[PDB]
Amino acid sequence: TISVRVTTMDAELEFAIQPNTTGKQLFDQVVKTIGLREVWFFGLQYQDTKGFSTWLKLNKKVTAQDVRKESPLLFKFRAKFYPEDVSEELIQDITQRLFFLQVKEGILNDDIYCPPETAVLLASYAVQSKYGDFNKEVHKSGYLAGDKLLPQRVLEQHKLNKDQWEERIQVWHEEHRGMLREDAVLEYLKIAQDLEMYGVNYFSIKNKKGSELWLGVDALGLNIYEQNDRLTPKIGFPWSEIRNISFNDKKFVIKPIDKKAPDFVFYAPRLRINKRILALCMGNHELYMRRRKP
Repeated sequence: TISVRVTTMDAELEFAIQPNTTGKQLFDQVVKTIGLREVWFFGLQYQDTKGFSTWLKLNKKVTAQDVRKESPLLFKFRAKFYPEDVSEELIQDITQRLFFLQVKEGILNDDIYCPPETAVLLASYAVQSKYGDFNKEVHKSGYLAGDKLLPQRVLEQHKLNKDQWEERIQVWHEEHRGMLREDAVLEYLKIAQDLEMYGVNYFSIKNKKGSELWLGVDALGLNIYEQNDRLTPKIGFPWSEIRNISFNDKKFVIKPIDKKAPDFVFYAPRLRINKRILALCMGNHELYMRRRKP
């Protein structure tokens, strides 16, 4: 058999399979263990040979696939597409604890811009759960010192020593008393889910006349951002307004809907991106559909 191990935002699964197993299968084996049951989001990431992080092929032999040769084998379990409205699409005490971690962890890296004011309300919630209600007896001083709760960026924008900040969080955690470590989260997401960068895979891209910038692919449609205004986009195209897309080596072709509107194409210097940009553009759009017409 094979010596494998599945990794989650919080959980560490281990496994074994004969040299046959495929993605799909494999996939399912974990999603089975973790009682998850809303899987049309998550997927499997792994370290290949070349040196990148990639998404397993459910429909192919993992062997066929070029996993970083070693042992045990190591795989990440990450939600691939995010939901348009968490509140109404997410349902398991687990599915949610599953995004939350991915999301949060991500913010704690400024991988998602987040303004100070709103930076706290989150952490105010990001703790509401971890410690449930506060305790002057349990949560004495230092209690939040062995934790991370704010994006370094925010820290350095204010002349507050670690505790000044902590001192300031305490206060809002207090206010969360009476909250079940469950809605603490939702409320946390319902908060985060509106940040600008939320659930948006990014890609750098080129036009006709050389200019460089960002492609916005996310469970809604697409967005083209200037080199710096990644927050607010400058052009957009929703999954309803696009009939087709694909690439030819380095070209990205997206067909609008009618016949009078030109043909949408841009330029990625790397292919794998296009291979992903597609993969992503698909799923997203596709997901977009069964939603509004099941």
